Amino acid sequence: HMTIDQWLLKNAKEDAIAELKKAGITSDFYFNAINKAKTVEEVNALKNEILKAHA
Amino acid sequence: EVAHRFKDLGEENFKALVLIAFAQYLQQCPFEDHVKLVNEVTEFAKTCVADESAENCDKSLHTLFGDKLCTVATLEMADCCAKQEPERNECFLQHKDDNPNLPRLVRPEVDVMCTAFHDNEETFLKKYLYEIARRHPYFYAPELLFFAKRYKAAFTECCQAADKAACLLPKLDELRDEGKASSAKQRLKCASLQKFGERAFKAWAVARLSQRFPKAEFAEVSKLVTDLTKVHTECCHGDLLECADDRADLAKYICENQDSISSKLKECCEKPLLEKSHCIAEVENDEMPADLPSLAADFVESKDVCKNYAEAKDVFLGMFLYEYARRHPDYSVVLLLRLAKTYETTLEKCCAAADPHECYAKVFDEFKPLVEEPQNLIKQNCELFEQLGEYKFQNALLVRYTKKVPQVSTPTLVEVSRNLGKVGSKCCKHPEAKRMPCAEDYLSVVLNQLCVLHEKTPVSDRVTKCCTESLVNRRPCFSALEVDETYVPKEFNAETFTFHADICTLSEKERQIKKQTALVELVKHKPKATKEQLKAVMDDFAAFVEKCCKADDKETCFAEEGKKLVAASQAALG
Ligand SMILES: COc1ccc2cc([C@H](C)C(=O)O)ccc2c1
Ligand SMILES: CCCCCCCCCC(=O)O
Ligand SMILES: CCCCCCCCCC(=O)O
Ligand SMILES: CCCCCCCCCC(=O)O
Ligand SMILES: CCCCCCCCCC(=O)O
Ligand SMILES: CCCCCCCCCC(=O)O
Ligand SMILES: CCCCCCCCCC(=O)O
Repeated sequence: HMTIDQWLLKNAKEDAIAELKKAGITSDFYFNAINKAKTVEEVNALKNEILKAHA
Repeated sequence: EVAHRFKDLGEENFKALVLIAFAQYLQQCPFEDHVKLVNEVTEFAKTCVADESAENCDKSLHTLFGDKLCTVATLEMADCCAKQEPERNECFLQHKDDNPNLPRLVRPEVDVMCTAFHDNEETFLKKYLYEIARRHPYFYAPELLFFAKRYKAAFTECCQAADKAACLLPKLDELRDEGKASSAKQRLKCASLQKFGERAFKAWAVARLSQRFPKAEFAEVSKLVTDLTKVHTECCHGDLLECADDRADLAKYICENQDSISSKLKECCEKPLLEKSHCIAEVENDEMPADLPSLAADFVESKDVCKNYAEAKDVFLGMFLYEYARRHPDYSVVLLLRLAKTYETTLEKCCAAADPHECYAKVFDEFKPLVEEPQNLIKQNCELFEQLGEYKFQNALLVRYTKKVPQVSTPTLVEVSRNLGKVGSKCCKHPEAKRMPCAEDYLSVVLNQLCVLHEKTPVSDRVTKCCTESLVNRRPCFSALEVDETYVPKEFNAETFTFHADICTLSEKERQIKKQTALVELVKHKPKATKEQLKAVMDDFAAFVEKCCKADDKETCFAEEGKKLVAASQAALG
């Protein structure tokens, strides 16, 4: 049974990966990287970073 | 809120801090105005602390500061204080002086310094704190405080020794140098951040944090990069509070996540808030995980290389920098940067070619030359340094750079060469693992110091051509300079090769400087001399300052044997 912390982190990752998919990122390479994040903040900083670079 | 800071800081620290603060905004007020001003801010605390319900106690430190910071006769920074706090403080800050117009502060004699320090510590230390504070208005206040605590230690120590001088001077010198360079490095980042925006800055931090936290995942490092870019961006505005709050938060965040980030952060994370971001910024690199694969899979051999890079270029590049950097704490950041630049160019040059893979298959080969360049450069110089001492090494450099750019002013050649040499002793101690990164650190500032000195006094085509290059190519450019074969000898001037007993009494450091000054002048008057020839002279010259200075009759020794030495050197050269 997940901690609230573990639940939030898992969510943020799915969230962020969908949100990247909807912007046009297709590569496991980025989703993997999102997946190795340990913190929700890490999840969103890197999502943000991937979006800025997609332009 | 101000009670928060006082119990947290502990009178001494709070007071030291506030003094510094005023000194950096009010650069021109005398020490005694600030002392009581600190007092009229303290001793409101420790009571405003006891009574939390008191008046103005809850207002922002900016408010409490800026309202204090509007009490006193003298004044176009006047337009300020009309505004009603933030929506105001962009005011004071916008007028601060790059470098202010006040007495180039000369150091007292040892005897004196130690005297004033034993007769009273508080005043002599705070005095000097205010003083340094005002000439360095962008100098993060806590870092300055840490130096002040290092100053007390050095004074406490050397003022009770046989050698008061041989002890303290070297420490003041080493402190001064760290300070100045700490400051120069702040400016450097800030300026660079303006000239090249966030992107170059981020690339830098990515490289740096990856070396330092090799176990952290990309997302951890990237996160730290974002937060750090923020911190420097705010700290580059110039406001302690905005800067400090961001630093303290970033530090808190690293510590909460230390187990993931680095096994080297136990001590730092259990330090008081004041010191924690400081202790972090200088933690040793962690050990990299044990079985890192080659970077070939993901960055060369993979089929998806171009799909991936196109989808988010800067991040792909960041991940490459990340993977390279954490595997190479031996490299300098600028080297890693050169490597990523190359990689980048290559992906650009062929993810649009008929066979992408065909081009980039060989890309790591392109890194050997680049790694090899500084590597070799360190070997020969540290080798050369190892043959000769710090002193003679400095002289080798004096000769090398005077031959390269004689147009430069002797004082500058002496300072840079002396510093370049100092750099050698600080860095060659370390093994071939730690050397390049240590060189970069010390070298960039020494180099910029030269550049700044050169900016406000152009003299050489090739030097400014080097100073306005990318930070990545700055040192390579400097290293590409050739001996100036075109340069015509300076004319003799006797006064410059004549010495007096006075040198026997100078600081050893000050003595060396005098000899080194003459050496540069020598090269400038005989640019063709062989350094086989220079040896002979340098050797006659040392024997000259040995014969005199140990001789009963010194004025005459230096004088008519100065003749002996000159004619002996005028002959044998030209
Ligand atoms: C952080 O400690 C410092 C920083 C800068 C300094 C500058 C100087 C003087 C003005 C100098 O020689 O230029 C002295 C001591 C200093 C200590
Ligand atoms: C915070 C105490 C500072 C002590 C000042 C040291 C004097 C050295 C002056 C100089 O480096 O040219
Ligand atoms: C406003 C109180 C003085 C600034 C706060 C003390 C410095 C710690 C912040 C940091 O980690 O860099
Ligand atoms: C000192 C080299 C660059 C900083 C690396 C360490 C990160 C410290 C973050 C901070 O507290 O500001
Ligand atoms: C100086 C050329 C190196 C390019 C590296 C790109 C830096 C951005 C990394 C990131 O956004 O996380
Ligand atoms: C006087 C010693 C010169 C050695 C060169 C130092 C290399 C710095 C790292 C770099 O720019 O890539
Ligand atoms: C006028 C002084 C020139 C600065 C020396 C440049 C340092 C780079 C090391 C080297 O290649 O020698």
